[PDB]
Amino acid sequence: SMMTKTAVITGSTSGIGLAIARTLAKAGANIVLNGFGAPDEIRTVTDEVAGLSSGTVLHHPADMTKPSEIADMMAMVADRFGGADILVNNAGVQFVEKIEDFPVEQWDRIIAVNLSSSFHTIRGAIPPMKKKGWGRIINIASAHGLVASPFKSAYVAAKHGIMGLTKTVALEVAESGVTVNSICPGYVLGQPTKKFITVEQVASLALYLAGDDAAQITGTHVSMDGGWTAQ
Amino acid sequence: SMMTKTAVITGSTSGIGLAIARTLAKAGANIVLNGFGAPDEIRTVTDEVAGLSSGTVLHHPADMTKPSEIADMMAMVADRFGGADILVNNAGVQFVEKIEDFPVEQWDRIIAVNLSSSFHTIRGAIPPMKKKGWGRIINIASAHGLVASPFKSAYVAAKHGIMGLTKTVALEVAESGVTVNSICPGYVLTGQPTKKFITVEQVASLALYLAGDDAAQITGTHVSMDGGWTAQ
Amino acid sequence: SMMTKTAVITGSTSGIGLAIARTLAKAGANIVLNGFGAPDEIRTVTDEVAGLSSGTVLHHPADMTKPSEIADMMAMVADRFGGADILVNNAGVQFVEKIEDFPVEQWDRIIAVNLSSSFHTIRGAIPPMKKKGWGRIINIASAHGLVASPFKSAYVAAKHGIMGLTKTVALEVAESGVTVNSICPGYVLGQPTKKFITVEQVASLALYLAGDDAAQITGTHVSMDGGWTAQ
Amino acid sequence: SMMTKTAVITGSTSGIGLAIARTLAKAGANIVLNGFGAPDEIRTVTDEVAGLSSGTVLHHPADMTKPSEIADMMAMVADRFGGADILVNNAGVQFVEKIEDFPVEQWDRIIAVNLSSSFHTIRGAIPPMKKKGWGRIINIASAHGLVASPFKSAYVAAKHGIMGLTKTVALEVAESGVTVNSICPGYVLTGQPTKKFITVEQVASLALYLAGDDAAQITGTHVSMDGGWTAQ
Repeated sequence: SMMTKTAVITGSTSGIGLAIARTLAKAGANIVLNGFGAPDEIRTVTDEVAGLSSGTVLHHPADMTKPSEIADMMAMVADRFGGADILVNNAGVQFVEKIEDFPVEQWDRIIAVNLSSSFHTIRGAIPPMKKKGWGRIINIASAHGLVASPFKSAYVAAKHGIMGLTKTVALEVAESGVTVNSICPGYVLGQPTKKFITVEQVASLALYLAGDDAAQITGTHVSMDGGWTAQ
Repeated sequence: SMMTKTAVITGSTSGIGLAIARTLAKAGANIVLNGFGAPDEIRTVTDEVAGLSSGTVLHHPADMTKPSEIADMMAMVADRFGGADILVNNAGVQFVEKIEDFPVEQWDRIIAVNLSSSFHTIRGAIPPMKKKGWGRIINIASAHGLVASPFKSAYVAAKHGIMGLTKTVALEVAESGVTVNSICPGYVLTGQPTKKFITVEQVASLALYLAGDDAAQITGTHVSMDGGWTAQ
Repeated sequence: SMMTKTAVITGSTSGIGLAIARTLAKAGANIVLNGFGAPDEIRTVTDEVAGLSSGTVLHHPADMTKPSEIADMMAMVADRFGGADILVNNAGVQFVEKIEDFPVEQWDRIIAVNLSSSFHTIRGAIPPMKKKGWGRIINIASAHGLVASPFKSAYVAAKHGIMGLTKTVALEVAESGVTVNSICPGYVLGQPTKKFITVEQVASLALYLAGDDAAQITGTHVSMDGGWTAQ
Repeated sequence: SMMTKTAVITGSTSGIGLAIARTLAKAGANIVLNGFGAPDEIRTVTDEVAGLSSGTVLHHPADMTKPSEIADMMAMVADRFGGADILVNNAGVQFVEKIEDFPVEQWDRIIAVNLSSSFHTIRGAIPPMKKKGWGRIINIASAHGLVASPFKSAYVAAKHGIMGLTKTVALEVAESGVTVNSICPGYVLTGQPTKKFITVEQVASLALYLAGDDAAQITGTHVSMDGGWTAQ
């Protein structure tokens, strides 16, 4: 179980981030949701996760492109819960175009959400995790964090950077009970397995890396791509 | 829960393999132990594990250097249980010495146990798993499958070899409901920023996960458990 | 030789970038220099490289943090020389501090020079290279583009992203006679070799990847770290 | 210019190894050829290469499966030239078949030629290079040392094995003036976004570079020449 523990999951209003929220909720953790969503959808999902967690579930709308707003969520968490115990970064935007025609606006935007946000999100979560002497940081990347595909430059570039970000931080905090890891999924609903990875599966992996058994797994990436990177 | 499911585990009379044999046993799986040890020890361990599982637990003495013996153990499994559902390769030997003084004798032995044995082991397991449309192959390698170190040449070449084997076999069987992965532990209590020994229970918990149904989309990959070793 | 060919080398006023400029000059290519430097130093070095190249050597002061200024150099090159034939990215800044105390100003700055600049620099160089049906893009990264070290997060993150950037672009332009590659040096004046890599050595590698023999080497990284990453 | 320098090259009676033997020959190096081929062919090739080098060119028939024969060729080199300055492993065999139908016979053969032979080859070369304080070991592997493919299990495990061996030996000899690297070619004209065959001259140019003095700080690493293969 995950009682008293508090989890902050960016991009958790839909798909993977949401699937992760539901599992960590079933296990009794407090969940801070986040991300784009019509008011109707934000309340629906928020009340849905709430009805799973014995703890406190609540949503925060920090735009991952605004480092100031991200500090808000990171600060309100320190206040409300006394620091996040689990930090999973799932916020991610995309855009496909060949580099020589890739909007600079789109580049800066993709790097903000797919890379820099994890920075702002981690730099804020670390201190309380150090003090408490325990922590779990789990970045949701992608196969494109290990290998590339054409016309996805900004994307690919950010997942590779997230790799390096993970490796560094993990070293920095190795001796503090905190682990920093990455999950690289394939096509979630090139893949030898010929099947979509389901958000429920991806979530189970997150759940594992959060357990105390995965204390000695740090600074690494776990590929779940059905044999994608195996070639 | 692994009730009904059968697990073969090489080098499980001690250390990591044993921890994993125990974990799978508590889950209901039949276990086939394998490995070195005096007769007295072999039966002590075999009971130990049996005492946990409501299924059948027994030991096979196949020598990982003698592929025909591996072949027999694999044959016995197919007959007794209709083939292993889970297969974990943990058998491994070591020999430290700079390469120019490294005994050919020793290179040949390490390669046989650390690399070739998984070939012989997998070849006999793939058909049954294919027929049943489900399977789990978990090769216990090391962080040395990713990075190297001086004086462990045969050991390092073997682990890296297992890497390529894992990838390959995964691709071959990706559409048959079988997964094929590798666990890459660091210094285990039988270069680590974590400054803590990896426990055998820890490694076994990772094995238990990959055997589960959730881990069906994890295949042809490695998972380092080295407390940060490879991150640098 | 490299006659009529034009090379653009960011961060080429000192050290590695400069060493590369000197070799491509000895081989008769036009060289566009770039980077920080007192007027005295800019003229000294510019006249030094000039006196090596049978072609035209000239310096451009685009601040790698200003995507608009980078376009300038990329545009003036298309005008003056009809597109850069070789593009090596060597511009790089650094800052050491543990993540939870890492100035956001410093993060954004490091990503600008170490990562985003290569984007702006490449998106501008590609079209003329495609048209001409030949090209060589060589990103100077570092061992930290493959492995990590503590308190160098922004840095590490950028070199890993440069990895992914390289892999993508290389795929995009595979069939156009252009190759995109990365060089990852160790400590240039952890290393089993116990010796500093010299800028002259790093340069020789750049020179090779520029030859026609290295046409089939694309989307890859060449580690020159004296055994650093071998462990 | 490699005048005075001696190069041993396994599997150089054709293909990549031959291209590399030629390149080093034009540079002034003594060459020791090795590999399969009818008698008529062996001497034709040996002349061909000799005709380029002002140094001594000759061929040794060591069978890469018989380590004692490798040992003799290595011994003959130490006596004739006082040890190889450059050593490139290019000998390699293939066998395509899904693993459950993969002949043990064949697994053993591929592993011997593609992996173990470099062990035996390197062990006899390291001492002389150490004494002279300079050396170049260039293992010609493949893109399969990085990624896998179905039905090439022994081949893939062997290349990955060479990877780990290269890393290890590099670390062992890093301070002795010797470098140990790997070239990882793609489809060579004897999955590629470049849609062009890698030529043997191309691969040989990369070998020539790594042998040079400039490439002294490149060690324990791989260089893929696959036109993009591994980038995806």
